[PDB]
Amino acid sequence: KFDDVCGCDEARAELEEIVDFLKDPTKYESLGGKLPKGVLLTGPPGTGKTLLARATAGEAGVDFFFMSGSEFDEVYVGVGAKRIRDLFAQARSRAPAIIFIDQLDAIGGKRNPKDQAYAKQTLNQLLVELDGFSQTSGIIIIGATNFPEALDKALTRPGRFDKVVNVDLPDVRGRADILKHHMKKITLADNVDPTIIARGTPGLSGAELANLVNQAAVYACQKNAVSVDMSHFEWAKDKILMGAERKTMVLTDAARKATAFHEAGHAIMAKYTNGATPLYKATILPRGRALGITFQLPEMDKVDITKRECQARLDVCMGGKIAEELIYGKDNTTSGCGSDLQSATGTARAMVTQYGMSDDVGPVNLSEEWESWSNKIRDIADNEVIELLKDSEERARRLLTKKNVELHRLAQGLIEYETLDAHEIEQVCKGEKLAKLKT
Amino acid sequence: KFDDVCGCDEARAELEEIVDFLKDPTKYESLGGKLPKGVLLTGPPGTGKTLLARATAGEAGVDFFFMSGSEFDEVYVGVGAKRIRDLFAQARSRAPAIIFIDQLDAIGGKRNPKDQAYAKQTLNQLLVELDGFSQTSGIIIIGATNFPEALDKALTRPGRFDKVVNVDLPDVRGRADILKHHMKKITLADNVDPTIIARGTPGLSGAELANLVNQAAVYACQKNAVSVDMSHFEWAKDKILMGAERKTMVLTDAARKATAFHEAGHAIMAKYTNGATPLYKATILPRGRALGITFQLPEMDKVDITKRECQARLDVCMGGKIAEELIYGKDNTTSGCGSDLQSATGTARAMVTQYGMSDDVGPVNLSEEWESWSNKIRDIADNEVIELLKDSEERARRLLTKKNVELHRLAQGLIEYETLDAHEIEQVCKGEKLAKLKT
Ligand SMILES: Nc1ncnc2c1ncn2[C@@H]1O[C@H](COP(=O)(O)OP(=O)(O)O)[C@@H](O)[C@H]1O
Ligand SMILES: [Zn+2]
Repeated sequence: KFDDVCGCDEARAELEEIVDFLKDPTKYESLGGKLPKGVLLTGPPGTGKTLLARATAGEAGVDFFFMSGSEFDEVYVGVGAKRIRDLFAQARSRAPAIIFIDQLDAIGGKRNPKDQAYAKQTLNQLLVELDGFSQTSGIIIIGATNFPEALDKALTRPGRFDKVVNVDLPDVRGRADILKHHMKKITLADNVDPTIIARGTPGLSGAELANLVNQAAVYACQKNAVSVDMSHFEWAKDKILMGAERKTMVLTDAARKATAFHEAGHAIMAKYTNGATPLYKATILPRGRALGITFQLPEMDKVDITKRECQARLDVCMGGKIAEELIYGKDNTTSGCGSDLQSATGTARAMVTQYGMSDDVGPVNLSEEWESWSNKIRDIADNEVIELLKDSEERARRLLTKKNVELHRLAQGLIEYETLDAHEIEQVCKGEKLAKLKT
Repeated sequence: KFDDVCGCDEARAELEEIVDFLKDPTKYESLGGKLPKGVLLTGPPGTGKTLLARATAGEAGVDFFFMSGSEFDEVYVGVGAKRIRDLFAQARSRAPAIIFIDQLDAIGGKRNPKDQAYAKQTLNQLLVELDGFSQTSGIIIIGATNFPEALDKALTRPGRFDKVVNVDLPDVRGRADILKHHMKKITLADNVDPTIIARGTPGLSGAELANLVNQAAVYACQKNAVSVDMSHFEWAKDKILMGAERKTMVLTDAARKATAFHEAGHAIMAKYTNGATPLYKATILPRGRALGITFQLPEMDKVDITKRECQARLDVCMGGKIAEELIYGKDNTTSGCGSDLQSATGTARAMVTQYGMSDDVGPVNLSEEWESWSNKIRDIADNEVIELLKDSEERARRLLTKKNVELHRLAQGLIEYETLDAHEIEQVCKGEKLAKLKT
């Protein structure tokens, strides 16, 4: 039923109206209303699509005729047409039913005539027998593929598959309810907040959330612990998101204090800056890819970005370079800070070449045809991007020149404890002992 | 049947002439006439061109052979031409047949001589099939294209495509006929004036009218209504014009307020400016693919806007950003105003280059061949595009400083009601009650 699927409500709604056709056809038939023969399920791969068709067919009283397309590439065909007419003939025997077809690209496709001959024979067997039934009091074919490009053109004609619905990647409460639905099978520990890790994986599927819960339950289960707390879930989250953990790295103390001032710079002026996304777990662990990460947890839309949040994240992307300038002098800035620079540059161009956030260019969209404009407007636009980043590093220079005490406290706090929460960062910046085993 | 194509009386008269030629040759072949070897239908998408072809074919008793131009994959070298040789090869075995080629402008384009080997093998095979060495008898080719000016000189030669029937977009007395025809298929309508919906929807085509009617019938089915009344036609009409409504997930007083100020800006600019098209509705709901939308709609159908209308468009597309800066200050202008600047950019740039509405540039067309022109002229042109947009936002600011009370009124009532047609806005702007229910 519609309880088993989690998230994806904008597809579930049109599925309950088409199922409102499905359990009572004669009402929609008596007035002259018509609805398409078969609907098309698209979207990213593996977002709970077969569970939408099984959920519709399961909550209604109907039969669910499942068949895959890729299984027609297992053998030479000509017989696949015969099992298709077996399938639709059996569907006309059991008149309240729906017919789900998985990976429709393998039935269709645009191929060489040596195999487009009989592949076209099974294909237009499907095309003929999509026409060999009256729509009245009949059956609705549901077809699903994640590649709308690979589908055959003649199969997508009016008189055939018409209404196209999208099954996309879920939002924050969608991932919260998917994560809860997979939490309903393992042994949890305490107040395990699903919404603190629901946001935290921005734009990822549902099956990978099953990998998150599954690998986290494995990792708790080999430690011979009691249950699965928050540490296991954020452990497997920080494995699937970035990468594994290097327990074999032997590194000096100058490097540890250098990256300590880098992460302390990002953490401080990510913390004290007007408008930023609030602070979260900062570390200096080499988590696979990077060496020291600051985490940040927002919960709004990106449409609610503004000029204050854009200048806020431009000030977040200068704390490392300005921290390493103000501590170690000028001629000792490293190169990894330059990686942070590219994120800054991206945001800066969106403040000039898409929005109206620059009073010297004018209100325009310079982004969709950049090559069309001449050189003078690109000089004014690129110049405004340059003074935007210079003003960002000037504000970062002063707000880290007047917060030096928290920079050293949070710095050697990251040297001694090497993992801090925002509550714990607040305890470090006040000069307070924080009741935790050091490392 | 020719009755099924309601609207397009004169073009249908033209094809009726050909069917009359087929049904008794001797009346027309008595002075030396012959069948036109080719007829080319022109007109925008979905105006009923294949409908006419199936009218002649299915009405005159000859085999109809469909083939689409946007179906030729062009992944390999040989197929495409092989499809044409097979298609014509099978059509000659059914001598009085008809061959319909849809979207010629996808395969038959300009034969640029500097195309290496394989771009124009299909077009050459087509040319040799239409008017080649061995003659064809009793075959009629009907080619439906949207851009007659894009086809090449060789394919539109008198001898391959004899006539050029123009099926243009329907007018009000035509739309009344289409609506009458498709409403006729419904068995039940209580009291509905087709000229109401016909005068209400300028610019729509035959297909959008057909699914207007069908969506109204289905919508009457869902609500378990007894009939098909005018409110249903209004729901389906607003659906097709403004976009499919989406169930309101969530909102806050802040987001809802800011949005109400945005569409309040577009709506006030739409009303009080001069030259703008009339106003239809303002909405605070998430309709279609946008957060609220103020839809304008002309009373009469115009072929081309003058300078005052387009300057009116430039002034209307600044109400969002200017309203949000008057209310929420400069530093809070969101990034949802990107589409406004995209559209306004398009309008101004088509004003300067194509339409020839600027004096320091001159009476010259710079749109096509944009690469060839030098950098001097591009500098002047882009200078006047940007100057024109800056001036537009100047006017929108200076007007929305004069309409604070109307702005806050319409925004507040728009919060309270979530939807408003132009009359209700006219009442709300003067502080009057609307006689309906809050929220
Ligand atoms: N003159 C007309 N009379 C009746 N229906 C029309 C007319 N023109 C377009 N339509 C409608 O448009 C829809 C699409 O028809 P089609 O022939 O596929 O469009 P096109 O030939 O422009 O691609 C049909 O449902 C048809 O009812
Ligand atoms: Zn807008």
